[PDB]
Amino acid sequence: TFAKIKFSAQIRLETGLHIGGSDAFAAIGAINSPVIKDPITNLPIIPGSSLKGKMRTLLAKVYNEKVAEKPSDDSDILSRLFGNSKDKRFKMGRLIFRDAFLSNADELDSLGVRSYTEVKFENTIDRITAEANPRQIERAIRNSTFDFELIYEITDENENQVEEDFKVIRDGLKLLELDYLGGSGSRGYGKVAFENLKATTVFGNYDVKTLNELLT
Amino acid sequence: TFAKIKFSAQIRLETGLHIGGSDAFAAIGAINSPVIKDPITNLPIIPGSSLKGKMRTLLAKVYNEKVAEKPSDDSDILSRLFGNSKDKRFKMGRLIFRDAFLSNADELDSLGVRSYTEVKFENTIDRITAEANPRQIERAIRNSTFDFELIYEITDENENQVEEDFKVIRDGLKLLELDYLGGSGSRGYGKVAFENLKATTVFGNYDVKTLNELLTA
Amino acid sequence: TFAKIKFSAQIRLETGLHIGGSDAFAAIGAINSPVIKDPITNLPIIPGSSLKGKMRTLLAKVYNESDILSRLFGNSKDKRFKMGRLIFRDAFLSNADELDSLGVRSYTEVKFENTIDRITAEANPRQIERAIRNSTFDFELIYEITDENENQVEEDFKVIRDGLKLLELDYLGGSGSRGYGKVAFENLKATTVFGNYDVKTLNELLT
Amino acid sequence: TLSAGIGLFADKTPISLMAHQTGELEEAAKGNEKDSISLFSSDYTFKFDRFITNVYDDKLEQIRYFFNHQDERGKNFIYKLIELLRNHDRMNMARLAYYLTRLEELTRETDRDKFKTFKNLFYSWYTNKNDKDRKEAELALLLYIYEIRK
Amino acid sequence: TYKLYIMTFQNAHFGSGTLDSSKLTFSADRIFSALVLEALKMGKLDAFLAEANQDKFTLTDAFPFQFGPFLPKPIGYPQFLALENVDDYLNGELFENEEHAVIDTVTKNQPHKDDNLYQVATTRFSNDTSLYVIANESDLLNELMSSLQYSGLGGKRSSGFGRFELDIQNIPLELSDRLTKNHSDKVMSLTTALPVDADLEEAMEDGHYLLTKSSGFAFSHATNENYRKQDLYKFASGSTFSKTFEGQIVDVRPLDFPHAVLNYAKPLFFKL
Amino acid sequence: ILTDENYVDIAEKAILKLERNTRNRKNPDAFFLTTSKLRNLLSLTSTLFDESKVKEYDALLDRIAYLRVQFVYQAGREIAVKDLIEKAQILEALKEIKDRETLQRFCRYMEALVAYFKFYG
Amino acid sequence: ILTDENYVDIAEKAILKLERNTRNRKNPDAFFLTTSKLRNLLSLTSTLFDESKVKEYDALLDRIAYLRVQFVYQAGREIAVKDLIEKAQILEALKEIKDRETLQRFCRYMEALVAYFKFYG
Repeated sequence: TFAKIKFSAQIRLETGLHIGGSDAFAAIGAINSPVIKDPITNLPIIPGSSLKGKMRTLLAKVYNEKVAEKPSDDSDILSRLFGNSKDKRFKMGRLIFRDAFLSNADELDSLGVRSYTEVKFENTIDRITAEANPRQIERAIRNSTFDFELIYEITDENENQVEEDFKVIRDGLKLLELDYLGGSGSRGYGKVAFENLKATTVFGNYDVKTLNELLT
Repeated sequence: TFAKIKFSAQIRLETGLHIGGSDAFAAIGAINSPVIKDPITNLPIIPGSSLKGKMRTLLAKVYNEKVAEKPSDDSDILSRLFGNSKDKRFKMGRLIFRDAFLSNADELDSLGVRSYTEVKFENTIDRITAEANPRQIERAIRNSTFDFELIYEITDENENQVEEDFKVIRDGLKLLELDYLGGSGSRGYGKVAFENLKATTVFGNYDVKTLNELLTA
Repeated sequence: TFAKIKFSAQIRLETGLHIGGSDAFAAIGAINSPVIKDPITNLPIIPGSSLKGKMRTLLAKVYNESDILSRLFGNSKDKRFKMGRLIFRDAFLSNADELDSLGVRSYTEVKFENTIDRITAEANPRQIERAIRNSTFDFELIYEITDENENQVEEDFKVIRDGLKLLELDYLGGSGSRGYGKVAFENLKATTVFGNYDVKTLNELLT
Repeated sequence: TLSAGIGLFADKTPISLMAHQTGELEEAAKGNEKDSISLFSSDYTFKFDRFITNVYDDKLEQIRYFFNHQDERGKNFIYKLIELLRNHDRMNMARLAYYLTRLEELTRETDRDKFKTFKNLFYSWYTNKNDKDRKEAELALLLYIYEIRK
Repeated sequence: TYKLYIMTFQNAHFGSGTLDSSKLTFSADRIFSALVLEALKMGKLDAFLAEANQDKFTLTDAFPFQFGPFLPKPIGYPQFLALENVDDYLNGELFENEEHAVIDTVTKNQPHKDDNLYQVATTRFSNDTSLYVIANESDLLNELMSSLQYSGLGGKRSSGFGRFELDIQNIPLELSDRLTKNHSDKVMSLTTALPVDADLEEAMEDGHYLLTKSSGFAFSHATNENYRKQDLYKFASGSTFSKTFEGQIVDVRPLDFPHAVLNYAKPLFFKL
Repeated sequence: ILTDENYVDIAEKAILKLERNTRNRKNPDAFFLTTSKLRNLLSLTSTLFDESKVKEYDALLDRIAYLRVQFVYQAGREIAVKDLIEKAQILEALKEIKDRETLQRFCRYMEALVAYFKFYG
Repeated sequence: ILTDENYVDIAEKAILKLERNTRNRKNPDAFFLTTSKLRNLLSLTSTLFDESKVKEYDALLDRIAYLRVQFVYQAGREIAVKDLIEKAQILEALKEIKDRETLQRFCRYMEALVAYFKFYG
């Protein structure tokens, strides 16, 4: 047997995203930390690498039996879902994160919104001397939504592990909603919300109506 | 184990604050110190960066034995709650300060409010020649209130430091009430109250019964 | 009879392709891991080996335990099936002018990545080069009708299209478990060249 | 006189791949007037005269003398200097002027004068009109970052 | 003899004895074995060999084609030459070789395997360069090479190499006048030929050739095992001679084999 | 006028040809122009340099228009910003910007004026 | 009508086409219009530009309807403004608003008047 099912959801945000791209030497008065932006539309991405890395490191705190030095030392519950470079059974591990691409440029333009990214102005105060040193960092704005999709593959007998993989994946999406995805993080910049969590099977034959209820 | 517990509070302004802001394309007469606002609802914001930043430097007069001169010279009670960069164990430390958003905007229409901020004229007077120097700086209005979430990680490295850190959290929140959170501050502009100090677990299993008795007490 | 019917698609990028490279030199502030390119054109290429092996590992999960993979992609052993009837070709970035009309400076981008240690929480940045989004490449695939094929032609077309519905679900490329692949096959048609065959029912089947 | 090509390669990359990407560099080193020590890449092909006397003992020794008698500017500063040396339009001369002058007032005022001589050196050989001093500074800072890596 | 073909590749591997090294031309028994493997399918090779065994059938390896036909360097009597330059080269001043193809080399992979890194060189042709076999105009050859358009030539050919577009043209004059096959004076084999034996003793004495070793496997459908060919040394595409010789089609079957392995080496010549 | 050639070499040449305190021989040879008055104009051109990388040019027409107002208004207040916008032909370079590649050339030109303003004194 | 591509030039041409001191040629070319009275005109629009930013036009249409009256009352008192509300088409271009981005463009036109008034005088 073989199947590919798709977790689509909508990453709304609050305290919008800084997720950095080039920290190349910027202009003199301009943005110092530009957010990662698409080359054609010049809109933000929440790329697959950030979602995958955050969701490993947040599920590594939960599903590891033992603290790992590295992703190689992760548990098999996570090594099968995020891959492992060192285990022969777990190279190419079962999940495909995809980049997320700003669903609602038209809804945000329907609202009173000029730019899809804001520049928030910010500084550090020295502790002796109380000098200030400013910052202009870009930030994909608050109520933007992003098309999140996962692909999960169902191979030879991964079939016994299907349900208790999705309990993991759901749980990982519940930890991004309590943590932040990306830059600056502990200073706001983070809050995401996965909405319309729908699991559709795309290739093959799997009964996702016994599963789509788990993601409400 | 792993748990995350969530300090909620409701920030009430008094002589409401001015967290200084954005726009260069402003005017020749209008608001020239703008306040930071939501890009989508245009309501004022308290960003979590300024909350964490005032909270460190007000807790650092109290919790540093030796004087700071830099962050990453704080005294391993603030390095674990606010992160260093230069401790191997204290880099992601244990506290997430979300940005506070304006909550009672419908309550502040039952009171006669035209706009959720105010513009305040302020005038540097010269002491010889008596010449004046006006400015119009914006600030959020007085009875504005804000949702306040602050999330705390409890791993096994929080072995018995959860209570000791919550002393520090409720010490920093009562220390912001004695100071001003951004803006002019010495001229008004600051005074913040925190009501409804309430901690709940959002992940894992942890007891919040004994946590809400050094918060509300 | 004999025929060589070719397939045709504009293969569109929904995220950025990273493919390939021979690891020239790191160049301290420049692109670690550049994308594969054309030496004359200096445009990104989807090479034919990269498409061929990728959709024969996608069909080695559907059509496995095989004869039907072996006769469509050859086998070094198995005297019948050597160069098994599918002739891939590299893909050549058709819409370059459209990418200069939508307005973009380079045809590849630099994605900034890093890797945060589980213990130290020290970063480790990467600069991976991707072939930018909404680019179309020219995909053509020769299938080769002979008499021994004319036994079994049509079930080799319920595989090929089945092998093109899977590149649209897997990624086709480099580090594509985190974005980086997501290819699509717009305007997928078939036609006959050198020989003579009827691809009317095939072109209705390619929907 | 002779003409070398030095290639840097990682752990366990095969010697068939390694002896060929270095033959390319030493035929690019034979691709100028008489001789060159073509370092790491297909560019960086310096003449041996405007090498050892001019990179390996002049510029790298001043870079090493700066960043070892000094505490506050680190690898981030060297990274941005290499970036400004690699891009280099005239606008990057303006950005480099602003950057170095702006960091000069951000030292301890006991480390200001050592930084000021280094600032004048780097800005002099960034804008030197010979066109060689920029390339030599870029490879010299490559070498200094390759030394101090942990 | 009468009609030069045109192959426009833009991606080709042509062997050279390895996979790590490719070559920009392809040494006429490759195109002849391509035609034999194209007439084995659409089963036609009996007609193609009854045609091919004739003296009407000539065939000739590839030389570059940049706005005109090229020829090899004739080895001796002071790398390729356009046909305008061959008489000036037999005086000889400087005809330094321009770029026809850049020979790239790419490392490839077989992911999640144990000895999986191979490296394929590739002649990438420079947007105008073609390769032009010279052969006798015949319809059977046109049906064969118009499908070698879509099967490819040379190298991997199912991973996207060697696939061209055929653009059959007449031979330009001063290149049709000097294709002789029976001459008695200073001549040049623009194929890779192998003489008949007594004719080979006639050939060795004042022939200025290279040797170049055509060898190195049999493609079959009747073994389920790869057997090495009979390792045929030949002559080069340069290879000046006096008193034009007559070549073979050397059966290089790996001994006790079901069918023949033909290895076309008979020359079309060039006068000088 | 300024082209994609010497437009930065114009800006340096504008700063050295700008008036100084011949008086005040306590760190002398300093400008009358204070750097805050010049960063308040770089703030405008910096937000436009950032938005030109994203938005179109028709969606910047009002914004660009307001640039001239500020370079007029800041010139009418201080005489130092007045000879800034006269030695550096800023009101003339403002009339010349018609494409995003010319908007960005003006926006980098102002950065060059600020860069060389800090570089000299 | 004032558009996003012309209003600054309209404002310059309106401040120039404006009367001056014919007599009192000790420091001549001084206007019969003072800075305080023109900043009094801009004060009427400064507290609508901020709300053109913040909230909707359907709560500001009433305040624009009174803005017509404020300009009428300022035109009637002093004759110095009275020859500025006609030169600059202020009462003509105030009826031309009908949305947010023409309210903002009108406020920028008033700022352009103040900017060129400081620049000349």
